[PDB]
Amino acid sequence: KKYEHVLKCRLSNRQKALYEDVILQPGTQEALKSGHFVNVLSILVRLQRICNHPGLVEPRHP
Amino acid sequence: RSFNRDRRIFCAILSTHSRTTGINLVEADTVVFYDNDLNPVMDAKAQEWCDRIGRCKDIHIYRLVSGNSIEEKLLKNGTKDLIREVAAQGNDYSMAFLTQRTIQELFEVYS
Repeated sequence: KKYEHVLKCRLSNRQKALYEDVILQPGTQEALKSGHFVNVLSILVRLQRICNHPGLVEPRHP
Repeated sequence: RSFNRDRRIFCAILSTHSRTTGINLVEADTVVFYDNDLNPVMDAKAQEWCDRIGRCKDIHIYRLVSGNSIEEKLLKNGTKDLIREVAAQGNDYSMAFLTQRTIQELFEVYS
């Protein structure tokens, strides 16, 4: 038997900061306005990697 | 096999880009999908192997999503269909398969 669950997780403030930084960078806005498959793919490989854990995009150094 | 034989190891952590989904027996009774996989071949093989485990005995599958992020939009099969569309002859074209409306409306915040 199979039971399906989808759980919504609220992103942290550091995640929110990196997310807004990546989105509001002009290199993302120009791609959104004009369009390019590789650019949108790169934008997601950034943003979803942030969304998993911000330590993969900027780790906390000692 | 180690994880199957010993009931103490609480969780096996597993990569969707692993290859040996040909192993039919995994003893643990729940799965958490921590993330979505943009590549649909890996996604299909991961789902299919988890459903194989579910056929072997009852399981709970868990899908985590960030509420406000793009990951909610990737949950829709249309984004995978987008990548599938771009997969055909994605070298000689202008890489403009993603129409402006599709890009903007997929991400834009609405009431």
